[PDB]
Amino acid sequence: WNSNNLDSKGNYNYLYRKPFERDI
Amino acid sequence: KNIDGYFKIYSKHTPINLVRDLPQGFSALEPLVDLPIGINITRFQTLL
Repeated sequence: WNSNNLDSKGNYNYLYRKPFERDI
Repeated sequence: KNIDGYFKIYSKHTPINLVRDLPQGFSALEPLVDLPIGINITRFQTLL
C-alpha cells in the first residue's frame, strides 16, 4: 500500500542496493 | 546444510568400542533444528 502520509516529506533515508538472502 | 535461507541440522548419538575409526555399521540421523536465517555461508569453524 502507498504510505504517502507516513513516509514522504523529500525523505531521502530509504535505501536500495538467491531467495530470502539479506545483502547487508 | 543451507537451502532457500534455511539452515538445517540433523544428529545422532551411539556408543562405540573401536577408538581408531568411525563404525563400519549403519545408523541414520533424525532432524533436530531448522533456522530461517537467510545468510551466505562458505566457511565454518568448530568451538571447543
